[PDB]
Amino acid sequence: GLRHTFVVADATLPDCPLVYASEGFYAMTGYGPDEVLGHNCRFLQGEGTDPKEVQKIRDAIKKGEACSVRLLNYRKDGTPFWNLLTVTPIKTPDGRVSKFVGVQVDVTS
Ligand SMILES: Cc1cc2nc3c(=O)[nH]c(=O)nc-3n(C[C@H](O)[C@H](O)[C@H](O)COP(=O)(O)O)c2cc1C
Repeated sequence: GLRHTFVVADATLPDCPLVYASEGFYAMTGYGPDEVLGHNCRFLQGEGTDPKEVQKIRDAIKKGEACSVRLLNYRKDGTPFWNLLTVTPIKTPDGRVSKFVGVQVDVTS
């Protein structure tokens, strides 16, 4: 299988904080749950992250749509990796967005 990590963000809170992350997410990024849970995942961004790709995710989240972007991200120790990020909205039967799920793939290669 393709190596990847997975997270769940709560779309019922205004800033889409993370409520769950797979073990690989913590291992890959170097952050622990104490530093991650309850926070928006944007802490992974840094100097070289392309604001235009970030904008795409921001837009997809506001519209409740899925989106896939390639983003420069940084580990806790400050080292970079290329992240192919797919975000999927999870909707309740009334059509409202409850959760976003994110799949990260380290495509640094
Ligand atoms: C489920 C989910 C997973 C996300 N995963 C990442 C990620 O791995 N790396 C990243 O830079 N941003 C990720 N984001 C994007 C940020 O959390 C945030 O939505 C993005 O930076 C746009 O918002 P902002 O303009 O307010 O920062 C994720 C967002 C969601 C909802």
